[PDB]
Amino acid sequence: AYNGGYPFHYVVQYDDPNYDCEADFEFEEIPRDEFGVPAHIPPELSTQIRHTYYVPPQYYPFLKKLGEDTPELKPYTDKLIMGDMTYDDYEEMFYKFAKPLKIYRSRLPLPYRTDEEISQEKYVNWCGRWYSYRQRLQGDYYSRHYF
Amino acid sequence: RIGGPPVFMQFPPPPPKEYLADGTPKTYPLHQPVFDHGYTWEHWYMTNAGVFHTVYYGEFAK
Amino acid sequence: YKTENPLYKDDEPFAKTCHTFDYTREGTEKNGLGYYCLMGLWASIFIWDSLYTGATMPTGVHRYVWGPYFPTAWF
Amino acid sequence: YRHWHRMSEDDWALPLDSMPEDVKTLMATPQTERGFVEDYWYNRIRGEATLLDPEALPSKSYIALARDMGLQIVDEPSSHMMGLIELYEYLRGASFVGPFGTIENPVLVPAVGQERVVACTGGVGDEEHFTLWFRCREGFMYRCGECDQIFMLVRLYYEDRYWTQTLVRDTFMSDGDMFDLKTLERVHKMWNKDEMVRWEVGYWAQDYVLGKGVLPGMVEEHTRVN
Amino acid sequence: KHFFTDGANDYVTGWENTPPLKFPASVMKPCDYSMTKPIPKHWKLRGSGIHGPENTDLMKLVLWNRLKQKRPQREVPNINYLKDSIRLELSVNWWLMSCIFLWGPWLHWGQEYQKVHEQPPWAMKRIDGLRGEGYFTWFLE
Amino acid sequence: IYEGQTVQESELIPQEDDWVIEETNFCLGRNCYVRFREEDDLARRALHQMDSQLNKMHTRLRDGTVIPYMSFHPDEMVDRPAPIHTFSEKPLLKWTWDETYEEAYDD
Amino acid sequence: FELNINIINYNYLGIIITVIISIYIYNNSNIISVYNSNLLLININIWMKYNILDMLNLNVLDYKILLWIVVIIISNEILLFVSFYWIYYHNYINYYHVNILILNSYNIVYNNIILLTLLSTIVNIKFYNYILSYYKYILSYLIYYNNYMFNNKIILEYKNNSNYTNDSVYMTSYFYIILLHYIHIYDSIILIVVYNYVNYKNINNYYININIYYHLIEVLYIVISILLYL
Amino acid sequence: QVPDVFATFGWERRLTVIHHPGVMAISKLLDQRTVVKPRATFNQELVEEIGDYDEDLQRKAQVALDNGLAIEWRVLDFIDDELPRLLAEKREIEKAREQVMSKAPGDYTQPVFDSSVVVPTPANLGRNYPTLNLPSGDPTE
Amino acid sequence: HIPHPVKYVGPRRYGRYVYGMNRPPVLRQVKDWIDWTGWNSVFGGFSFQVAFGLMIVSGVYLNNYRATHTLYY
Ligand SMILES: CCCCCCCCCCCCCCCCCC(=O)OC[C@H](COP(=O)([O-])OCC(O)COP(=O)([O-])OC[C@@H](COC(=O)CCCCCCCCCCCCCCCCC)OC(=O)CCCCCCCCCCCCCCCCC)OC(=O)CCCCCCCCCCCCCCCCC
Ligand SMILES: CCCCCCCCCCCCCCCCCC(=O)OC[C@H](COP(=O)([O-])OCC(O)COP(=O)([O-])OC[C@@H](COC(=O)CCCCCCCCCCCCCCCCC)OC(=O)CCCCCCCCCCCCCCCCC)OC(=O)CCCCCCCCCCCCCCCCC
Ligand SMILES: CCCCCCCCCCCCCCCCCC(=O)OC[C@H](COP(=O)([O-])OCC(O)COP(=O)([O-])OC[C@@H](COC(=O)CCCCCCCCCCCCCCCCC)OC(=O)CCCCCCCCCCCCCCCCC)OC(=O)CCCCCCCCCCCCCCCCC
Ligand SMILES: CCCCCCCC/C=C/CCCCCCCC(=O)OC[C@H](COP(=O)(O)OCCN)OC(=O)CCCCCCC/C=C/CCCCCCCC
Ligand SMILES: CCCCCCCC/C=C/CCCCCCCC(=O)OC[C@H](COP(=O)(O)OCCN)OC(=O)CCCCCCC/C=C/CCCCCCCC
Ligand SMILES: CCCCCCCC/C=C/CCCCCCCC(=O)OC[C@H](COP(=O)(O)OCCN)OC(=O)CCCCCCC/C=C/CCCCCCCC
Ligand SMILES: CCCCCCCCCCCCCCCC(=O)OC[C@H](COP(=O)(O)O)OC(=O)CCCCCCCCCCCCCCC
Ligand SMILES: [Zn+2]
Repeated sequence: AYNGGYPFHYVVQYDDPNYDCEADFEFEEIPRDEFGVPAHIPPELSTQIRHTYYVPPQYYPFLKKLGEDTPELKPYTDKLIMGDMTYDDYEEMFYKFAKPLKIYRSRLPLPYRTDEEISQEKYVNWCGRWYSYRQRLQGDYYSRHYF
Repeated sequence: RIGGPPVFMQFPPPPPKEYLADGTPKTYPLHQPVFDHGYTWEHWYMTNAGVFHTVYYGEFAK
Repeated sequence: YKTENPLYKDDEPFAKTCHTFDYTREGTEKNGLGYYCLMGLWASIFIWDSLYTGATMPTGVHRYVWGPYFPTAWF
Repeated sequence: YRHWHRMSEDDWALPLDSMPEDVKTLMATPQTERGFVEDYWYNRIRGEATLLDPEALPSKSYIALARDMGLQIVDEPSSHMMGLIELYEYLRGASFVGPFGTIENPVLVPAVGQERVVACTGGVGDEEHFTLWFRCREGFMYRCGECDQIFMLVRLYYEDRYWTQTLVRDTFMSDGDMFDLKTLERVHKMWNKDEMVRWEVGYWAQDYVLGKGVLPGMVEEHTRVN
Repeated sequence: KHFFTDGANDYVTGWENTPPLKFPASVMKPCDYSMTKPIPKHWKLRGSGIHGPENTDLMKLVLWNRLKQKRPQREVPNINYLKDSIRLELSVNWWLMSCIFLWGPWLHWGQEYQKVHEQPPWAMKRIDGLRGEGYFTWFLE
Repeated sequence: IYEGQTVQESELIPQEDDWVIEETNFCLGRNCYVRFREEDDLARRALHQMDSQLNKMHTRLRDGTVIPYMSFHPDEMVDRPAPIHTFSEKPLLKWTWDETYEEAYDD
Repeated sequence: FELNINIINYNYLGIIITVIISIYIYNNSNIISVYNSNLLLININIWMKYNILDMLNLNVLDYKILLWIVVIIISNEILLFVSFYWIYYHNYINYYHVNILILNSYNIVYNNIILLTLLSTIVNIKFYNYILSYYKYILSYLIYYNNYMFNNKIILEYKNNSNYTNDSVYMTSYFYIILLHYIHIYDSIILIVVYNYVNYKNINNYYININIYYHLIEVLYIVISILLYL
Repeated sequence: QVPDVFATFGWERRLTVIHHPGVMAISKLLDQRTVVKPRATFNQELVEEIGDYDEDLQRKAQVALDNGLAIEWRVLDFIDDELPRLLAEKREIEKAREQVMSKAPGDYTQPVFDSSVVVPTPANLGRNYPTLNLPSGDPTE
Repeated sequence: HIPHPVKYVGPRRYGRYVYGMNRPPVLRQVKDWIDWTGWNSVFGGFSFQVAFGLMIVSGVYLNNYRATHTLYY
């Protein structure tokens, strides 16, 4: 939904190991995408094709362990083991387990105030309310007088 | 951004103070003259110092 | 499995939030019948002014089947 | 954040040419002594060595696994510092709106220096008043003269330094057992054999450990024209 | 669209105020806590309470707006979007076609008629003895 | 229009019968032209000027809180005379709303 | 952290450019003016170099600031043409009955409209390629051919016209309005000669500026064509 | 117990969030593009559309569909030769999935399968496929 | 902006080009192309010239022919 669907960064693959898109001026090589789709297969067709991530089977015991320790993570790990995890499924897993940072007010050092001053907090609030009461009434009084 | 212009930097300490050979501190030009005349009046004016404060600003004849 | 060609999918809706964008009741998406009526009138006035040059200088003789205070006379 | 520009290519990964050529010393350097580039490759070499050894992952604890990948375990102190960093960064290009400040819960005004200019706009609705600007200096509980809103300055300071992501990592992360170069070699042979190099960082890293330009094709890899 | 707008056509940074509709609400949701139920009195404020990354939805919005910038494939838009992107280009091209195949023929015809009859075919012939082509746009006379 | 903060009757009830509005002086003091010392060089006169800023002054109330120098506009918030670089850290304009989110609280 | 803006402390092009301007007034030979104009072109290029180097700051608002500046400049160009149209139409009551030959409505208008429309189509294709991260070498040379024909046609028209600036206010306004459009066409040559492919693509203010400017010139000619030729 | 970790993104401008250590491990694992590979699964309708753009791929894609293979595109270009291995690979992967899924919780022993036919794995790292982007026909025929 | 579906209802693919076999009639192809790329650009682009052309060429009857037959003197 940004930049007309063109990602800012994406992977491109080449079949010839010694290929350089800047040095060579040949006209036979066809670049591939991150999933390996050749460039002459349009995206409206390739995006419909279902691509899933395949990890070596030696990773299955590890993926099983992750699911058991975190049951909410199990359905995503199962998809990965069974070769049913697409890129979208991976993204859902990634953002589901992202948490925000916590700020603790109890750790903030406070400006210095003596014990006697801390006991006068109610008094100062009381004075502030009376100032506002006097302020609001005077506005009506002055408005009538000067106008 | 790492390496960008810092949002805050502490001032380095000022350069060493200079003393004359006899030990008197060295003075520097100062455009705050003490005018010579017989007037000694002092006028004070209550001045706005924000919205909730004032300052008693004084003007001295000298 | 079954898939939909992205080219022929429908436009995504605006998100429903505290700040929701809505153009449905504005009626500014396309020119309406009133605009095309204005175009029709402009064509008619253009043709009419050229065809009938004396229309702007009408005759003053007034003849009414039911007089001048009858509705058909007014128009 | 909204005020940041596009991600660069380096924001994702660094080119292998930036790998330090003295890998043997890199893997022995303490974290506090590693620079940004050195720290990046220490974590990537050590992190990918553990991840590319499937048979050992299930028996590795999350604490050890996080250490190998270079991820910092969160605790209340580190979480507090990181949280205030992000809040400071967010406020660089975002509005400052929150609950009304009181003595129990003063408005927090993050700052790096000893002072930051703040404005009070009062409460909500009718209680909102004209902007009243004041200089919020450390060590004073500021009280708006009009609405009596309480402000306080929070300084991102620690031991002659201001809080940063790297500073938090160095202060709280503890270096574990020294990385063993045998693991690098063992994983290297696992994924790199007979001209197939599926573990390329290790291939370069192993080549640097053996000197430079020892493994097949590395001399041609390091020869450049300009 | 050609012109850059921070709100809608933000192609310089790609920032989007809301996440994609693909994600389930549990995974990611628009940053809206206007409907939060009243806080119990016994709860105590731990965080700042300031609008910012401490809120989960805003943190995920910032994270996604940075990590969406790398994707394996294109996110193909529908033909309606593609039409709108080059609306001016296509219309200018059709305007060129109209000039060549509509305006050109009748403009050529008028000049040929003017040659023979001294005035364009869409003009009243004069009887006042003045010579020359005369006006072209008759309705502006 | 703004007419001050709203006040409820209960908020005006004192906890003692002898309470009266505090008589704290909000006149910051007596001032004049900043008077430098001839012995101070350019660097130390700069320190002198930075220590004479009225906008860094405040009045401490009886509960330890301070009411600072305040102004309608931020023009009065920079050091006087204005330094070359003024707002190194972006001044924060604090807005207030009734919205809240659960993550900020703990039970 | 870092400051929101990387301040620019000093600059010396302003003095040079201002002095270059003064040299125009204090010349004793028109040859100095020709060489002075080259200096102005050089120093303006240096100023454009500073704008490109500012990309290193990675400031998101830089693109927006320059874009809105161009919008203001475009408005000033439009209002300048409005004044010429104002001048032309003020004396409208004195036109069409004086013994001068006004321009034909068949030849010049049609080919110029066709020619300038092709110019728009070329620039549109450039924009489309810029959207697709793609380049076509031939496009620039089509613009040069287009500009060559426009120069060749306008030069002949002025030389073969049988009426002069001093003949009537009508002729003065015709020549002046056409020259003002030409100058804006020449300014387009100044801009388009450097068109290249840059790999940072849609964060380059030059592409959007060129598309807007070329469109403005062409639409202005439509107004001119209706006023003078048709 | 799963500790929470800090996850940072970006090089010069760094954004930090709290994340799941296991998820991050998976995330970095999927970044090993040479080890973890995306594979394509086809359906009959999509295979037919491929022919509109590459006739040879359509025939090779049809073979993959007929055998229900999840196949990498590079391998697909050699499906004529790799088919016997790909069928063997499919069986071994299915065996491993069944064993690990069926194992009781807390049992993290490695599955028993023939890794020599599964690519990429330490037992078999794959073949050095030559590029097929060369012409064979003579234009004048 | 009001979200709305894609109005194109013609064929989405003709198949691989094989020496121009099994393809629709040319006129049908032109209609499909304009449907695919949008009739709104066609109408907008042609509107200005059609309006100007009709107004000018209508004078052949409105201004020339009618005037000769309609002059009361
Ligand atoms: C009869 C037959 C003959 C006819 C002849 C006609 C002659 C016409 C001559 C025109 C000359 C060319 C001018 C335009 C050149 C560029 C063309 C171009 O690129 O177009 C395609 C392109 C389409 O954009 P897009 O984003 O792809 O849009 C996609 C969709 O179209 C959908 O887009 P969207 O709707 O989603 O919106 C996005 C887009 C939509 O915008 C556009 O696309 C703009 C299209 C404009 C085309 C021109 C049409 C004519 C406009 C007439 C305006 C008259 C103004 C009032 C005059 C009063 C006189 C008394 O927004 C922008 O691009 C924003 C641009 C910035 C606008 C800045 C405006 C500043 C002035 C504001 C008014 C000031 C007065 C206030 C008074 C009240 C005070 C209380 O347009 C642009 O991108 C151009 C923007 C940059 C140039 C803007 C120039 C502004 C000049 C302001 C002058 C103000 C003067 C005020 C004082 C006057 C009295 C003293
Ligand atoms: C018994 C007796 C019977 C008697 C029977 C008599 C029969 C009589 C029949 C009369 C028929 C009358 C019909 C009236 C009703 C009409 C209904 C209708 O359809 O109206 C709407 C219809 C079309 O309006 P629409 O529906 O809104 O259009 C739909 C669009 O698709 C909307 O979609 P869109 O907005 O997406 O459209 C595309 C748009 C999308 O926009 C964008 O992409 C965004 C950007 C837009 C801003 C662009 C900024 C600038 C762009 C820069 C590029 C410039 C390139 C060119 C450069 C040139 C350089 C030289 O972009 C553009 O369109 C603009 C860009 C394309 C190139 C622009 C070229 C320059 C235009 C300005 C100059 C025009 C004057 C030129 C003059 C010649 C040359 C000097 O309006 C008309 O056709 C006008 C009505 C004309 C009425 C004439 C009446 C008088 C003539 C009568 C003739 C017959 C009389 C015969 C004698 C009879 C005696 C009895
Ligand atoms: C048996 C042979 C029969 C031949 C019949 C005649 C055919 C002549 C066709 C000429 C078309 C020229 C169009 C000019 C516009 C620009 C074209 C363009 O974009 O080129 C890109 C093209 C490649 O650009 P790129 O950036 O590498 O690739 C961009 C794309 O990605 C990839 O670009 P692309 O590949 O898509 O390009 C598509 C196409 C796009 O353009 C078109 O398709 C437009 C087609 C318009 C047809 C015009 C025909 C004119 C004929 C009039 C004859 C009148 C006779 C009157 C008799 C009167 C009797 C009283 O562009 C071209 O193919 C341009 C022509 C390439 C030839 C280059 C080699 C030098 C000239 C060789 C001429 C040989 C003539 C032999 C005649 C033999 C007769 C038996 O540019 C070049 O090749 C470099 C510049 C040279 C191109 C223009 C050459 C002009 C030659 C004119 C020959 C006719 C003269 C007639 C004089 C009559 C006097 C009375
Ligand atoms: C079974 C029923 C079949 C019916 C078939 C009907 C066929 C009708 C064919 C009509 C052909 C009309 C051709 C008109 C061409 C005029 C060309 C012309 O004037 O060229 C000159 C002019 C430039 O000359 P200048 O000297 O510069 O003067 C103008 C500017 N100063 O150039 C142009 O006009 C170029 C544009 C060419 C327009 C071509 C129009 C072709 C129209 C074809 C219509 C076909 C209809 C078929 C209907 C089939 C129904 C079953
Ligand atoms: C007499 C009438 C007027 C003619 C006389 C000379 C007037 C000179 C006034 C020139 C004003 C220039 C204002 C420019 C404002 C816009 C600048 C701008 O956007 O430039 C950047 C933009 C894109 O750069 P990026 O690095 O991608 O991004 C930038 C950072 N985001 O770059 C460009 O626009 C490239 C410009 C290249 C061409 C430069 C040509 C300079 C021409 C100067 C003409 C001087 C002629 C003097 C003649 C004197 C005698 C008559
Ligand atoms: C449908 C598309 C076209 C729309 C056209 C809109 C036109 C808007 C005009 C705005 C300005 C109106 C000014 C008031 C009208 C006055 C006309 C008038 O009196 O004309 C004669 C008078 C001269 O008479 P005297 O001084 O008494 O004696 C002269 C003896 N030699 O002329 C003037 O003063 C008028 C000059 C101003 C009009 C021309 C220039 C201004 C118009 C610029 C238009 C620019 C393009 C269109 C912009 C709007 C686009 C949406
Ligand atoms: C600064 C100068 C600018 C240039 C000068 C402009 C001056 C005029 C500007 C007008 C506004 C232009 C935009 C109009 C948009 C539009 O069409 O707007 C279309 C709208 C209808 O809107 P929708 O159809 O979109 O809902 O039409 C109207 O509201 C009015 C026009 C409809 C027809 C009116 C009929 C008039 C009848 C007159 C008497 C006829 C007698 C006949 C006897 C037989
Ligand atoms: Zn306040």
